[PDB]
Amino acid sequence: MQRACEMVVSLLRVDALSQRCPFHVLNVQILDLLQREGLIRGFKVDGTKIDILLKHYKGAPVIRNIRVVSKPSRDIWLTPHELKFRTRFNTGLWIMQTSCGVISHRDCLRMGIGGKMLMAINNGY
Amino acid sequence: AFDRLRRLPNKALRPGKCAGSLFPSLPASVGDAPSVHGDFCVVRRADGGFHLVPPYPPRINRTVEPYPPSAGNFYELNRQFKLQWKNVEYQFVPKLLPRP
Amino acid sequence: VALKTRAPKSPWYIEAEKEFLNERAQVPDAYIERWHGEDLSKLSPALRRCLHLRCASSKELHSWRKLQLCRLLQRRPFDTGSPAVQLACLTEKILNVRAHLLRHFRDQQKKKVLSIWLSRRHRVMKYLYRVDFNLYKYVCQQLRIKCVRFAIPDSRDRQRAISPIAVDGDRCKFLIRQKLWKARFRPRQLKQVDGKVVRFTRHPMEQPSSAWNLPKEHRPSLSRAWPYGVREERLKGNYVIQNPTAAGLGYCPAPLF
Amino acid sequence: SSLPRLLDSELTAIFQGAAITVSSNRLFKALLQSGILDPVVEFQKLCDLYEEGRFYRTWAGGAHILKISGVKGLAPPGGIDGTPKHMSYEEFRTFVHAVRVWLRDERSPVPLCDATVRA
Amino acid sequence: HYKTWQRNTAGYLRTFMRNKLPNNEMIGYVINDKHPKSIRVACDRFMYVMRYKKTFRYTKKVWAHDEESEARLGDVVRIQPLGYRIGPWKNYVLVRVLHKEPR
RNA sequence: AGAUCAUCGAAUAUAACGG
RNA sequence: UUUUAUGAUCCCAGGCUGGUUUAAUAAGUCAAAGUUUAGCCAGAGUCG
RNA sequence: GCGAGAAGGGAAGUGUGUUUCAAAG
Repeated sequence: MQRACEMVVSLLRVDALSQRCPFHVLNVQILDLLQREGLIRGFKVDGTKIDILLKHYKGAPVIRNIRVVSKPSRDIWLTPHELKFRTRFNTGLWIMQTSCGVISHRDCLRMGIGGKMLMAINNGY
Repeated sequence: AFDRLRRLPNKALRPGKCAGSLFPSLPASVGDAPSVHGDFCVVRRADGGFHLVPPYPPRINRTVEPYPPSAGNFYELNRQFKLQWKNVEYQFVPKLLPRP
Repeated sequence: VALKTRAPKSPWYIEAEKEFLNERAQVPDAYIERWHGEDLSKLSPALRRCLHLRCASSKELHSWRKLQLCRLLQRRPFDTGSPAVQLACLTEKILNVRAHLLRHFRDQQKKKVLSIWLSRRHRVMKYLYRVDFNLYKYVCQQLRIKCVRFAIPDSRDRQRAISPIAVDGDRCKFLIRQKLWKARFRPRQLKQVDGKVVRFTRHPMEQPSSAWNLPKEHRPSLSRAWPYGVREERLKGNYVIQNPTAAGLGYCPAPLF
Repeated sequence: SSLPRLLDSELTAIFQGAAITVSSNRLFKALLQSGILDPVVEFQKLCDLYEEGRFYRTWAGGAHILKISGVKGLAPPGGIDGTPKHMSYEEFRTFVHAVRVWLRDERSPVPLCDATVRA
Repeated sequence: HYKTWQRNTAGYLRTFMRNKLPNNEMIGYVINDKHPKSIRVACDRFMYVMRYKKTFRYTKKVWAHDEESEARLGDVVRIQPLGYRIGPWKNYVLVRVLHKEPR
């Protein structure tokens, strides 16, 4: 779980093209969801470290703000009816860790199952 | 701290529950069912009947001193209730409340 | 007013201290650097004396002891990283430093190094206990080391916690335990035959009995100590002690040096 | 068959000899020495039946805890003195009667204590 | 005591489920097996804090009863409550043993 | 019948059982 | 033999809970760590 | 014959209360 929070520092760079990241089982699954939304150009497992590319548009990067909700020292859980109040009138991306794999916040409400808020992408206050 | 006078909480006559039982025939929860009668008892009346009656002294709490200071001027403190029948006497005056 | 001074040394403490050095100075009839007779045959008789252990230095003498002990617990030739070999190698290193501290007492820099090795060896036993239980008991008997099991977390009380210093209780009889001197267990002042009054900061080191934390035969009974009686195994006197290195109530572990 | 009758007078010597109230530790050892119960009954045999019979509760043996501790003794151990119940003459008589038959019915063709059984 | 709105949050519900077991059962490891037919089971519980939104752990040592005396020190077992009081310390009954420590 | 944070008064800690 | 910093021994004081509406893209779906007003449970015995 | 403390704050800290279940005198 500790290695998951170490990906925000590397992926949050302006003047860079590719950054390394420690190899982890959970980290690989997270990158898949981000690529679908069009946030990561691509990634490759280089053995002990994973090389992840950075996407840019008109100079500025596609990622501008990263918020870590879940931490190794504690665990944030929200009911299906409570996640909607938290996440409303926004374009942000919340990573939800449900029993049936990992999915975004939009899919969590559709199934109505209780997920787990891991991190936030392109989120304001 | 040895032989120190302690204090215990008060407890009145617990009313029995309507939904009681006589004898639990192999109960299948993790507890004991309540009783209807509870503390109270049924005795034969004078006129050939059945009525409730206050049982023998219900656990007279001797640990706590009397509240009203003016109790000795109208009542004799330090009383004893003995049970005798012809030349037979039983030792049951100690009214101790055991742990749950 | 009493003066704080060091306590006198007990008569038995001095006698045991000299005996320990005598054993470490013993030189058996053997050879260093694995100088088997095959190669030694090419040398002259005069020259061969120099290669004997009697003419060897401390470094060579100490290294020879490790090889003999390693072979006793050697799984395969040229293999020293196994926990069995490391357990014996560390034991010889601790004694080597302890003997040096007796002759040299102004070397305060090495005092901290000894603690590191003592703690390091303790962790080795914990790992070896969970991976192999039968082997953990066999190695203790050969080295005469107090076997201790790790099945429950150790308590925070010092009167019943573990003590890495007294691990080798069988080999060392003067580093088992001592008395408390913190607030109420302090020693009372006394007057020597000197026209002066002095006080000892530390209590005298008494000689403990041989039956320290050992099984004994119990008598069946029913009282406060045994609400449900005494087990059959306890009567025979064969139960296994979980923490044999416990100092017991009203006692403290011995110092590092 | 033809179980012998235990005379009251005989039990008086055993009860007073082991010595109003007395502890249960000295009575258990004295019972076997007299040999009134007659394999040889072991010390643990009497202890096991004492707990299985629920005699501590019946006799109110736990009432002495509140005298020392008070309110702290009401709660369970985890939510404490553990001395045995000091049986008196009256109390001891009952126990002797109960244990005398518990050994005879252990090998009788027709059980007396518990004859029934649930499937 | 928890308020009405505090009984519907996911944090409190999750903690409740972990603590809650069939027949009010508990999980713990034995730490003392000296007295005959007696074993002290150390159970671990959980609680929720509505201020900092963090859950801690606190040990709960209790006494149990064993018939065959199969359990030994340092062996995780299962306990079941009872609606009475037997002995001075005995307050639980054994069902089974999950793990067994070598000797 | 099971489970079910303790707080204030500045503070001052190891106590009770058997050889 | 048993408790003991996850507070054992031990001194003083405080009895636990509910109460509908309640503005702000803090638009609460139960008023969001802790605020109350008809109310629930509960509160020893004695004429010697 | 039946009803009547309907005016009770004196006791208690791991207690009083709350919550989850159960109860064919």
